[PDB]
Amino acid sequence: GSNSDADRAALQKEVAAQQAELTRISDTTTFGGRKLLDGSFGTTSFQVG
Amino acid sequence: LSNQISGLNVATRNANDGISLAQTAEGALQQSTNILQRIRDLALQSAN
Repeated sequence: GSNSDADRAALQKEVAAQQAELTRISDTTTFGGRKLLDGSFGTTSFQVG
Repeated sequence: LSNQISGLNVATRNANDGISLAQTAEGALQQSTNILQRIRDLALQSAN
């Protein structure tokens, strides 16, 4: 309601926890020590022929 | 579609809070109308 919840500070803490959870989902994808979607992915190309 | 559904649901919730706030405001306004009509009675009685 743009004026009712004076705990927009708690809202900010919770959304900051949410974005930190996002950055953690970015990490912990260590499928071979070559982290897929976060960090620096070499943009490889799998040979099929 | 899921984004729109969730947005409309949280909008329903926020609108419910808004209707409740408006109901409190209208109750306070009705109270003030009663007080004002009472002042009017005391004023017309004060003609003496």
